[PDB]
Amino acid sequence: QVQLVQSGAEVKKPGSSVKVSCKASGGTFSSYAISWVRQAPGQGLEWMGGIIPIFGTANYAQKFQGRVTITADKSTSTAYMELSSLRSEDTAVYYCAREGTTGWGWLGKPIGAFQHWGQGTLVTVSS
Amino acid sequence: EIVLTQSPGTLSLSPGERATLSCRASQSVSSSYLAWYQQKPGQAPRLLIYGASSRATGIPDRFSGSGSGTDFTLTISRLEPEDFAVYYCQQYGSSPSTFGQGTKVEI
Amino acid sequence: MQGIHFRRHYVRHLPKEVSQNDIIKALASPLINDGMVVSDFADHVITREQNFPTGLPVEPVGVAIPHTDSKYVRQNAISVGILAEPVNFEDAGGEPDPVPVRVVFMLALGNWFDITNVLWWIMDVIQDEDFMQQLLVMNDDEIYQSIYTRIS
Repeated sequence: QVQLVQSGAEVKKPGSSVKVSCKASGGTFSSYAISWVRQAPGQGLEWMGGIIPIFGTANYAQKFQGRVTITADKSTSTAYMELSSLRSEDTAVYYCAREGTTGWGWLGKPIGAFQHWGQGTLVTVSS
Repeated sequence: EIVLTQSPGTLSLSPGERATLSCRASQSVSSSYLAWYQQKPGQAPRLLIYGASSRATGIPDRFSGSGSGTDFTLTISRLEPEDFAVYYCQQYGSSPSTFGQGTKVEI
Repeated sequence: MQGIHFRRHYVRHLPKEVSQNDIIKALASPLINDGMVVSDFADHVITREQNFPTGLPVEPVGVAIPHTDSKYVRQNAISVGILAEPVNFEDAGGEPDPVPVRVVFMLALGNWFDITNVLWWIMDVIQDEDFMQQLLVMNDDEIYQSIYTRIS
């Protein structure tokens, strides 16, 4: 049982930047990988990157490397995704997703695959 | 990057039937790094399978995954009306994680 | 911890004169030689440790888990180092108090998505108070055999 509560929707102008947050609850925060996955309005899923909060640095997909910044606040159990230089292409629903644990409840090792998902944050880019 | 090509693109089945979905990889992915997802409209993806074969918590035995190397297959044994949705396959054996395009299961 | 490469030549007792940069460079040598990681692997582990520490103030023995970005690793592996006396590492939780580390688990992980699995395994290993206390006295082969069983 884990909840991932994301921030509200964003109406952005082209060229600006957006910071979406993911607030984790119901389990350990620092010991598990938190990923960020995107989905355009009528399209498929797309992995942007992720962060393991006990360790420092985020892992990025080469396409987003340069304008996506993923961080994790240990002191509030909140993960963030900041996408800069917003194009019209970037109009999509942004999910934060946390890996599962191989077992019931809070028990067992991590599985890697994203068992828990946020409600989704819709970002639209238009002048 | 590793491209995942799913097949079929769309599949119309009547309830109670067996749906067989495929996920072809551009390269060999070790069986331990492939997952299957279910996504209904206006919702987040739901994890079905994670170890290519292993089931996520609370997922029925109607869903079953299988495969190795390049070819992987998701099998829904007995289709209920709740099962008709989009299904994705995922590789997380190397960075970055890539998804399939999705197979829409219809009525 | 599936397919993690681990040999007898990945276990070392470092002398009493060493600093943390000496520990990192020491533990990387057997990995670099076998071709598990790039040649400048030690540098990136030292660089990351400064900004993002890996010190775990666990009782009774402090533990370090130094590593770097997965792009610098080719084939997965792990290198264990035992220290003659405490070496100070910065806390990975962000506390100002230092961690007196004696056991170092250098991680060379190629896949980022299985980092949490190796971490979970370490947490389970360092929870066993009896085994951790034995690591301080056992020799290179005795440590290999004990750890190799724990991986399988």
